Amino acid sequence: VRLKSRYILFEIIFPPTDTNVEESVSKADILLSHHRASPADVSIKSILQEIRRSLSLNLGDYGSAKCNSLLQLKYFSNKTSTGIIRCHREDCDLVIMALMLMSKIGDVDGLIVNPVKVSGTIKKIEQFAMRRNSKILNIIKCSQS
Amino acid sequence: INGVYYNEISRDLDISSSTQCLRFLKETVIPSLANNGNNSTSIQYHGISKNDNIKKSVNKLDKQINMADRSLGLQQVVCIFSYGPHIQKMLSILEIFKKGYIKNNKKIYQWNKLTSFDIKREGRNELQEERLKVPILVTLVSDSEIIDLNLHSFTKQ
Amino acid sequence: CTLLERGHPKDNARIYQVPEKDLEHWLQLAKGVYRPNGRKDHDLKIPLPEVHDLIGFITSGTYHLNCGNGMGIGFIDHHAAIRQPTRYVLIRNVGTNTYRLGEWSKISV
Amino acid sequence: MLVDLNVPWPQNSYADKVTSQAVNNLIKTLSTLHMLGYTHIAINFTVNHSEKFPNDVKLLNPIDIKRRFGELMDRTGLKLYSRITLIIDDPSKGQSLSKISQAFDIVAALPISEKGLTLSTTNLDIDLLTFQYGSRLPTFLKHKSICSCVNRGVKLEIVYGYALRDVQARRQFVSNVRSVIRSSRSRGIVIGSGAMSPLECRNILGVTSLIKNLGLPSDRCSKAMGDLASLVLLNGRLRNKS
Amino acid sequence: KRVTKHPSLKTLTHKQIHTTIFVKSTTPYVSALKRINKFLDSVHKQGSSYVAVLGMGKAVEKTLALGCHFQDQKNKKIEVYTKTIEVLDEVITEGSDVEDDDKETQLKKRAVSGVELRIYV
RNA sequence: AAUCCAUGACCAAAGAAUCGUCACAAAUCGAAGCUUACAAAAUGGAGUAAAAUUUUGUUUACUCAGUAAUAUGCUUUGGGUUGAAAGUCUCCCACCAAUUCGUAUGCGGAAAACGUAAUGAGAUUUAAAAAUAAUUGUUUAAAUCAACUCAUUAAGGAGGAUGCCC
RNA sequence: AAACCAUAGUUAUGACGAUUGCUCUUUCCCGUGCUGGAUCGAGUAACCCAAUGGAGCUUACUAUUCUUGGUCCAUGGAUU
Ligand SMILES: [Mg+2]
Repeated sequence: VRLKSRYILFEIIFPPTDTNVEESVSKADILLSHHRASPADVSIKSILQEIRRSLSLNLGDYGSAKCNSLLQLKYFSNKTSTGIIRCHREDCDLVIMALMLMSKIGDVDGLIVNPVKVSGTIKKIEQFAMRRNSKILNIIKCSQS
Repeated sequence: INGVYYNEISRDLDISSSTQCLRFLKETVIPSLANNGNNSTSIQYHGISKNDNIKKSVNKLDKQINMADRSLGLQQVVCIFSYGPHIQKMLSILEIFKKGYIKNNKKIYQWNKLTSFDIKREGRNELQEERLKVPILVTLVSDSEIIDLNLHSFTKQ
Repeated sequence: CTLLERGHPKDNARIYQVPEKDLEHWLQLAKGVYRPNGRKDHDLKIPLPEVHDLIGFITSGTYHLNCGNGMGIGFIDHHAAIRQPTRYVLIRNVGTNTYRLGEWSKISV
Repeated sequence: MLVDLNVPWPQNSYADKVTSQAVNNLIKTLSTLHMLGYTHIAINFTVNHSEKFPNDVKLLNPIDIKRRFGELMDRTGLKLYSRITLIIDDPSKGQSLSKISQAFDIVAALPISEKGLTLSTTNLDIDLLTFQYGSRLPTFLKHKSICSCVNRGVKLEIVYGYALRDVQARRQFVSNVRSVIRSSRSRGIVIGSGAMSPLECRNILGVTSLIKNLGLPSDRCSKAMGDLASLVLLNGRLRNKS
Repeated sequence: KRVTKHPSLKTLTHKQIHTTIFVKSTTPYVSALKRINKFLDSVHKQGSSYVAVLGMGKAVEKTLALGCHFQDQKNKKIEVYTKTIEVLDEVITEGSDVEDDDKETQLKKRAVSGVELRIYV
């Protein structure tokens, strides 16, 4: 009767996996060392192919066929590592579990995929992204002192 | 009543006792915001509590404005300070003194500053803590317009 | 009667009086009972009162938008008002079987 | 608020001395947990039931959170708690709980045999029951024992970290967690992350979706995880104090 | 002696009322934070510069608390001003079982200290 | 012909309610609200305790508003909402002692290509529906009933006649 | 350059758990019967969804794919 869509916001976080280098313990230092940057070999068709492979490997044949009907990456840029994937409201939990089960990129290792906000509209997703970006600047300004 | 923090540094203070906090404010927070060494100012400090008499405080204040020498070329500044619920009585005493002094066709020049103490208390659950903030108002009143004190962080009134 | 906790009133509501044996439970609920998580706790068993506790009826019950709670306009008996040593009072709907707690204030009209 | 109760300590025995690299990796993974968003952290330390317990009270816990993590505690703003699991196989080399219950805060068990489950359900002052999710379960999870140990207050702990280690043990972990969900009837289910590397920790949404697709309803996951973790922390702190 | 207190004269033109929060003695802290954030966002589309925060009497303490919160939390310039507020009080003068509400009235002025707190963007 | 039982056809009404739960000094699939600033402690508040001071006055240490507020919490509700949100249907959402439908016209109604009441008639041979403005899969009737269309009946008071309880 | 305004408001109204009530069928009981009580079960539908507000009309709905009231010079059986 009405096509119900639901977008998922996900972020790529790189943990400082280095035991030979000691790290500073605070809020903004770990926020900066976790939000450093995404590598150059990052694209939309390269992340969609990887998540499709992971979904087909973890769920199966029908589990990937039911979710791959409306599985698209609407907006994503490698500068901040925030992407918005479109999916249905029935298979949203399956897409979240697939994002959780994302092991690694074909060339880049040691990364975590974190789903932050999920909703059925893009306007509220953009509003929450702007709110999160504004909140990020506060700890930065406070720690620069 | 777990701890007192100022300038992200833990201090040994008590909110219920006024003497210790007033002496701490007189000795630490004021010299770090105003320097009386490289200027020509004569600063008279005064802390206001809620148990002090308003008329007696005004009788202290109208005298503290004409105690220093006039031959030395001194700008005489009075630093009134308080914290917590005593700020209401502090403001009342300041406004009554202003009303009593401006009547003689004079002007009172004032600079205000607002900072905060950070205290911690036990929250609703045993695994949660609450962070309370206690305001601190510092006013500098003087009869002269120009003061060589570093008062850029204040507000002109 | 103003609702001091979770609940929504309606017109033609019943006004019951708090009993004497279950007097500390409502006082603790009005003071506060939280979960180990931190949020409030309303998921408990309700001490259903007796029947002979009707003291009033709410005529104009609508969610008060000026304070953020449920305002109840009722009319209680003076004898039962002097009977209780507290200002706590229970509100119930006509179809709902739940009892909300609140406090009433006298209006000089 | 979220609670993690299964952070493992890189040390198995008592003769095993800690390494600075292990402490650095633990600091890294705790920082990553706090980065993904958490409030309560309870590091776990594993020990064998066959090993000799020390004749000490001032040395039962080779952690000492106050001297090691006490700076991180007031800097980043989280808390740490003591938890110890018991790898129990057979009724031998034991009969001591009153001295291990006062030092640590949470006491868990790891039964791997037939009599281990019976002795865990009989007279063990434990809070959580943990199974080897990586390898096969001992015999079969039945209702006769699980119902009886849940009705008293002991919950079942599920490790979603063991799945992210390799590819082959994923099948065994799934076949074991679904058996535990079918036997426990979805009442006393607490979850923890048994990861030692900062690359195997996830957020609340992914874990919730995983446990929902694995057989647990969305109400059970949230309510159980949150309130039961808070309640086990509370009763542990209470039995530690008094 | 019976005496009632009416509010103080408020003369707001069209927009001084909009970008101004009057903190009551029963006003919660978080609701004040929320309304202050809404005012701060809506000011530059209302066409003002600052957000006025006015409180007198018992609410002065938590008004200063709200001020010092946004002072360092969001790093926004704050300005505190000490003002006087005149309030009219209606009292009964002495000069039949009659209700005390319906009696002779006399107006009296009372001055109170108050704090105005402006917050920049 | 009366009553009862079962089926079928047609007309009319309505669209069960209540409770609890979902991380981030902010969040949620969302939304609103907790702002006519005061505890008559500002007619330069009310008192207690110590020193000194020939009392005033002054310097320290405290009490009183207690039904007290309790820090991103807290309360509410969210697809037929006036039973159809659906539909290329109609109309109101500025006035006009009047080139402005100055329309006392069956009743109600601001209007309505709007509801209903009494009587008579009608069927491409008809005022008009079919086999040379909107809507509907069937799309009024054509033994009797039921349904559609059109043609008449201006409001109030008084007198006489008839029918019913009386 | 705004007039920004909904006891839903811009196509959002999500995830399950528990309780009461209704239809028929399965059985028991007091006193034939009772808006009777208690289990053993199923069902709680279909038409369809707002985008500024209100009224009128028409058109879709309710077959083990929830219900209710009445009527019938409709037929079927029985008594007078
Ligand atoms: Mg529409």
